[PDB]
Amino acid sequence: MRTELLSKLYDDFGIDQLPHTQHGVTSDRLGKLYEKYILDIFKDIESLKKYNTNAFPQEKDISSKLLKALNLDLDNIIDVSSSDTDLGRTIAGGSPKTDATIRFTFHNQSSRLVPLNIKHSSKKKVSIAEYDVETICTGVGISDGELKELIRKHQNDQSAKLFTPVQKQRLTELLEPYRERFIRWCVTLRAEKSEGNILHPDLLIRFQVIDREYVDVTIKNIDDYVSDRIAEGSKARKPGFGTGLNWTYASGSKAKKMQFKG
DNA sequence: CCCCCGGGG
DNA sequence: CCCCGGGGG
Ligand code: NA
Repeated sequence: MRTELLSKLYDDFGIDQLPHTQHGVTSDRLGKLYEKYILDIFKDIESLKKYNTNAFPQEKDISSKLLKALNLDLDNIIDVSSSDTDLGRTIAGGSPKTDATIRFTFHNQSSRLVPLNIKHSSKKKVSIAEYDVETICTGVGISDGELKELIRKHQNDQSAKLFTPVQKQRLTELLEPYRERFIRWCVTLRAEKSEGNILHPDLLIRFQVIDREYVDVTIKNIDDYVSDRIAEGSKARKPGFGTGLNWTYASGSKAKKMQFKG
């Protein structure tokens, strides 16, 4: 529903003035728009108290899902602020995956910083990142060997179409011990758990947007996202070689490079 | 040219 | 899963 707030944002971003054939600009605009949607809902304590009410059913659903993923009670929040994240630096694996942050201040003056990764998509799965095999292995803790080479084969072929049924089962088998680290590193750039560190997102916010309009939102903390992917990857088909991520290729550069959707 | 944000069938 | 595109820096 184009609520009062969303109606305002769609107007500020000139969405309705964009020809329908301008898909590229539309996607880019919608992306920035939905990041801003979160920033405004959590702009200040006044906004948060306002939106977490039955007077704004949609923003209440969004704000409640965010607090729920953090196991935080609205009544314990004394102050809130938010902002776009632009550090202008890179770390092991590239630019940090943090799109924005929300800081909550509690009664005893303590606070919690919540780095966020925000995306919009018409699908359940969307590109989360692209990396070279060596970068992944370095971040996940995989050394030279059969595992690294099978991953490299996937990168070079740009799919698993040339793997023999055996090789596919073999990759899945060797990756099993690294499943969690692989997933966590792919979406946060850190293999081990992180919390409140601006360089690594703590929550993954996914807005489902179809035909330019809001449909729903899903907000998961990293632990839950990993559990979900692990469960998905454990099924008979062993999606993503057990990782639950969809392995494919990045078309952006000359070099063979991997892309992961999740 | 590379990287990030996306999608079709 | 496999095959790909728009656009900014
Ligand atoms: Na941002």
